[PDB]
Order: sequence, then C-alpha cells, then structure tokens
Amino acid sequence: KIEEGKLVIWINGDKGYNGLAEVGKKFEKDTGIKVTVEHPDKLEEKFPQVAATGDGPDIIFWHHDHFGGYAQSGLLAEITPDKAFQDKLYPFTWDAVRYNGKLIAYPIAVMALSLIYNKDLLPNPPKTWEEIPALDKELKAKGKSALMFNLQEPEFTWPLIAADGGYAFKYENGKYDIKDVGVDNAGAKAGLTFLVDLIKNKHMNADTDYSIAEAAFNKGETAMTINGPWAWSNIDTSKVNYGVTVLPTFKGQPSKPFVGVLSAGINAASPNKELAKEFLENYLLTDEGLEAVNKDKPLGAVALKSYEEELAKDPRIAATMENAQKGEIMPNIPQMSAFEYAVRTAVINAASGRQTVDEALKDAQTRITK
Ligand code: NI
Ligand code: NI
Repeated sequence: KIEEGKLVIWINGDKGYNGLAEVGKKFEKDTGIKVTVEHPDKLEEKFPQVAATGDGPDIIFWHHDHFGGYAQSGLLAEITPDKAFQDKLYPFTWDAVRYNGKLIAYPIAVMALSLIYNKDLLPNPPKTWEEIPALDKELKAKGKSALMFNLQEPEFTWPLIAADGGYAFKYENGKYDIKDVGVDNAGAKAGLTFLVDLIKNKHMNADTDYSIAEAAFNKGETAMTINGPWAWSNIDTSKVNYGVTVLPTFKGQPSKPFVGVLSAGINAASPNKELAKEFLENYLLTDEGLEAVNKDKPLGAVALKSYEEELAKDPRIAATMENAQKGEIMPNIPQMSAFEYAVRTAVINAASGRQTVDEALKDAQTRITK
C-alpha cells in the first residue's frame, strides 16, 4: 500500500526531475514533508500495474493521452482545483485532463509541432502550404530543397491532413463520439492529396524519416522541417541559424497538429491526496516552480498562463503555443491507437502508389470505426 507521511513522484527520465526535486525542497521546508522523485524505466507501463494493487507513487507525470486508460480503471483521483486555480491555466489544457466529465490530472506542459526554417536560406518562411512547390523549384536550382520532415508517422503528417476538415473523433460536451470519425471526409482527402502530390512532383520523398529530415536540416541542405521542442538542442549545436514559427495554412485554414499535455496525476490509492494537491498547485504550478523544472530540462510551452507569458519572449515557445491552440488535443480514448495505425498505413499506401488517396482513407476510416 502507499505510505502516508511523504510524497513519492514518478516522472520520465527525460524530464527535469532534478528540478522537481528542488521544488520538493521548498515544499519540505514549509510542511516538513519530504518529496522523493523517481524515474522508473517503462513508467507508463509500470504505473498501471502497481496502481492496480493499491501501490505506486502518490503522483505520476506523463503526457495526458495515457491518463484516459488510467482513469477508466480508477487509478486516478479526481482533482479538486477551485475556479480561481483553473483560470490560471489555459482552457484547452483542462480538456486534456478530462475523462468521463471529471478532472483527473493537472496540466503541466504543452507540446506541439512547429515549422522550423533556416534563416540564411529562407529569411521569410512561407505562410501557406500551397506556395511550397514553387519555393522548392527555386531552391533546388541552388542545390537545396524547400522542405524535409518525417513522413512515416501520423503525428507529423496529420497537421496538413486535418487542416481542411479531417479529424480523429468528434468531440462534443467533453466526450469523443467513437462512431463519428473524420478520416475519409472531403477535408482529409484534400490534405492527403496535397501531401501525395508533393511526393509525386518530387518536392518530397516518401521514404523520408525522422533521422533523415533532421540531418538534412541540421546540415543546411533543406530550408525547412517540421518538429517539436525536443529537437531544438540538436539544431543549436549544428550552428544553423534557425527560427521556429506557425505551421503553414492549407486552403487558408490552420495546420492542426495534435497537442500533447504533460500532466500530473494523483494516485487514487494515495493517503496523501492533500499533500499532492498542495505541492502541485502551490509549489510546482507557480512561476518559481516551473522555472526550476524548466531550467533543469526545458518544458517547452507551459499550461500556466503567468509563466507561459514569460517563456513566450522566446519566439520558439510562442510558436509552439500558437500551433497548439490551433491544433487538436490528442484524444485520450483507447480507439486512438486504431486511428494511428490505420492512418499510418493510409499515408504510406497513398504515398507509395499502392492505393489512391480516396481508397486509402476509405479503408482507414472503415478500419477505425470497426
Ligand atoms: Ni531512471
Ligand atoms: Ni504515449
């Protein structure tokens, strides 16, 4: 069972856990309670296993989409932030931690893809997807290319596909309608066709993956790429002069990237729910708290309005939030895995020539709503 009298926190090893610990030291000073921060391997898989037996950490940190399954099994406590506290965070982040109408976690950070460009090759990045073909025809003339990004995963290609109307699951009144899927509608078809045409016209290659795109951009071979905050440090070392900005529009509409929200959940079995709330709300979710975590390992954009406004002085972070507000929160239902596999296959088949855009999307649609 979970020990009372202390707080045990689990967070991924790729996060600023040393920073969380510093926030833990300030909490300990005022309450006399010690905070332990651990980062187990395969945390997302271990938590549900131990929490099921009434054990595990008092607090679990992980992107939100995984919390829907946890809440389904009753592994998370409903949090109780009052109106005042809720207004301190961006409205859309609360939607990311909602399941069956209940708030089951505290939003911490906001992740989303942005357009990254080489300022030396492209002082003024394109505002639309449509102008990319001609831009590439200009650059290839100089031995360069306009754009290169990972085409293997839906995470990177769905922003364009969704722009004109595609969607995973219809969301209304805080709930996804698993039978209302927007994969083979007119909008998704327009987006995927534009993507496939880029490949057919030799502006992109169907085989381009993460490593390839990153290397090409970091070597100054391509004017643009699409990636998240996790990729910035590698570009910093490459010395390429770059900027991060809003994703291009399609047919005048916003590219919609999926939005991931680093969230903090409270174990339903924890006898320390009062200590966890206090720590999360009044120590971590403060300018001083997020700053501590962010200085250890960058969080990217954050859900706390006050601190986000400060972090947004960095255009890269402002861009991240802008794309996030224009995107769609990653659904936290189990059917999302079906969408990801189905759409991953559809894009690969259309990009290769195995299937036409219309047939590829029709198959995925039917596969998802099965
Ligand atoms: Ni570890
Ligand atoms: Ni995940």
